[PDB]
Amino acid sequence: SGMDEIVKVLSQHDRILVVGHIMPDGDCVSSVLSLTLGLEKLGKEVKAAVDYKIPYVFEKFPYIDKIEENPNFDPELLVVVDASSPDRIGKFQDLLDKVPSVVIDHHSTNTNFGNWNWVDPSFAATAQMIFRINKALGVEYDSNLATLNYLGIATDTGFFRHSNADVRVFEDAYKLVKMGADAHFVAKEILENKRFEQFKLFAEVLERLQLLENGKIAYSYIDYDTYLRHNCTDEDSAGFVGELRSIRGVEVAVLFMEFPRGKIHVSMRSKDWFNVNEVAFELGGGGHPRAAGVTFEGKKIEEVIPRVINHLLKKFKEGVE
Amino acid sequence: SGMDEIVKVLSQHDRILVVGHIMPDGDCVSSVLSLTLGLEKLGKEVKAAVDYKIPYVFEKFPYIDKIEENPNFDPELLVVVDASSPDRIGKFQDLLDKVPSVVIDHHSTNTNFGNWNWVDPSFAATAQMIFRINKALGVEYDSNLATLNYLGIATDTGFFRHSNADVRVFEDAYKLVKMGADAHFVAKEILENKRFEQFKLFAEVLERLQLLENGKIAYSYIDYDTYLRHNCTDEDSAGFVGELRSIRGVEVAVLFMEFPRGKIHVSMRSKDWFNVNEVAFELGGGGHPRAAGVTFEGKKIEEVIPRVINHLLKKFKEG
Ligand SMILES: Nc1ncnc2c1ncn2[C@@H]1O[C@H](COP(=O)(O)O)[C@@H](O)[C@H]1O
Ligand SMILES: Nc1ncnc2c1ncn2[C@@H]1O[C@H](COP(=O)(O)O)[C@@H](O)[C@H]1O
Ligand SMILES: [Ca+2]
Ligand SMILES: [Mn+2]
Ligand SMILES: [Mn+2]
Ligand SMILES: [Mn+2]
Ligand SMILES: [Mn+2]
Ligand SMILES: [Mn+2]
Ligand SMILES: [Mn+2]
Repeated sequence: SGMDEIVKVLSQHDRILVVGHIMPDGDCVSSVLSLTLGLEKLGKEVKAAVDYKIPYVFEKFPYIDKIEENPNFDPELLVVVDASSPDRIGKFQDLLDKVPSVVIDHHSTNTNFGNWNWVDPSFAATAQMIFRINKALGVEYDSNLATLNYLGIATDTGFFRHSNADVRVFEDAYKLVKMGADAHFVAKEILENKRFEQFKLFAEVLERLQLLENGKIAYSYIDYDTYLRHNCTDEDSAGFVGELRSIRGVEVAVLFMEFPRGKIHVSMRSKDWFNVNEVAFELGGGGHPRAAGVTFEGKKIEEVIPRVINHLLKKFKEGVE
Repeated sequence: SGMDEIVKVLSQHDRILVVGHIMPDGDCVSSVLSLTLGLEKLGKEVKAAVDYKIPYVFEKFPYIDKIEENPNFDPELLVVVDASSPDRIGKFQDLLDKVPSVVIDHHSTNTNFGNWNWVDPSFAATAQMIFRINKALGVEYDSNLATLNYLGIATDTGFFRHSNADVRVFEDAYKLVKMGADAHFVAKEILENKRFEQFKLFAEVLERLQLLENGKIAYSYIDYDTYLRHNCTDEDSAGFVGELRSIRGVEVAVLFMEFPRGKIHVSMRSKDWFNVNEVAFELGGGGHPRAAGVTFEGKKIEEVIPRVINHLLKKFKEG
């Protein structure tokens, strides 16, 4: 239930599979690799897996190839990081009824689906929890491990810009940089790694932009054919919803993205007060008060936009009251 | 010359004018207001001034109205922050050699134009120097002052993305947030304040973009008439050169900007290794190894662009 019990369970087991969530982000990659590498330094037999393509922005990160898509492994323990429910880990959820499982996560809506669960939403990033676990295990950090652990703290705080960038976040980043974390390398690879094609794709996003409530709600969409027409992928749209929120006067931005055909992810970002986690949660997704998402499969975009935006607008009007 | 001597000079004077650089950035606003408010806590009478319009993105920051354009004041001491040469403070350079002056700056190209000069280019932001000065003066921070001092560290590091964001930068950021600096407020005011016209302007920047040296060099330009066509000013283009550097494979991005008519500001940003301060300095400007600029007036943009590109390509191939 707490960190101490997790540390004991990790110490008790040797053959460990560490799994992150599908559609992985920086915190998923950071948490998976930092924990995997920490456990390996203890002499454990460990593999790492995510049931999803690892985005190209991570390709130069040290040990990125340790994260597998199709591991061949007979683990004694499954460790699930940064994933709020079983569906979030893809095909590895079939191991949950077969292999003892640890959950380490910072989502308030975590269903506590492990045999042991350490869930604390006061952390901005699961990577902060892995940091503390590794230290409690006696893991010695080198600069590569510091860099990998810094990654998740940076990405989940929007590089120290989001409402979750509190004193403990800054303290953790300070400690990791002191230990050799390459903060410039992480920013360059995540933020300064844009294919030029992303600009034309985003212009198409701007052209489709709809505004509601005196400009406080902004939403747009990318259909799958538009991805292909622009030689782009959902890896190319990753920062777009944040760019929509950066428009003056916008309080909540919503981006609907169809990739691949028939799979529609909708990203929600809010600025000052509106809880998008409650909207996403009620729609079957989840996240955090200022950043949340839900994924639909087998539905048509003309049907997804009304359902999401109508529910969003309902809650948004209730919030203004 | 060092901080201790500067602190002693500041303590010896009770009527002080603090001045920042023209075309102010977050570090300028942060350093000017942080030092002004710190000195006021010692009971001194302090005015703050910049000979330029304060950008709209600062207008919700606490005490921003303390920065004046036309202060009426008879100071005993002039303190110039974050400014590498007299030209950089506009009309307040007329006070040099009339009011004893202190320079506090982090530019390697600083000409040492004060009576006392503490210049240390190892700092990512002048705001870090002001933070240390306020602590040495015995100032106690509240959350508004911490926010004001955090601002310059954040903007001069590109919100912790530039290569100057070292352990001391993160130590200072941590200590200021511990004292109540509102890191989220700062990021939203500076970065989430974009006019729609800003996106239309950037599209024409993209339409003019050129890549050189196999995609390692990116440059574009905005002429004055294009600002007017999109109902924009230099405030709207402020983050554009950073957006050009974020293109994959680009090592140096350069943006030529004519605003107002007949004034050309050339902005440079580099990623991994190219010393743009050398290029800008040799052209009459200055800055840092990864961020520098130069301003021309009375020159034609069609003659400025080829000459600057020519010099940049020469320096790029050297080292
Ligand atoms: N399909 C989903 N189910 C549950 N939570 C999600 C989902 N998609 C996104 N989230 C959460 O929302 C955050 C950001 O939203 P997004 O950018 O839309 O993925 C993530 O870091 C997750 O915590
Ligand atoms: N006219 C100028 N003279 C000297 N340095 C400049 C000038 N303009 C910009 N810089 C430097 O370039 C850096 C980036 O600002 P800019 O290139 O103006 O966006 C700043 O930190 C300044 O030190
Ligand atoms: Ca669900
Ligand atoms: Mn995640
Ligand atoms: Mn996370
Ligand atoms: Mn999350
Ligand atoms: Mn400055
Ligand atoms: Mn500065
Ligand atoms: Mn400067």
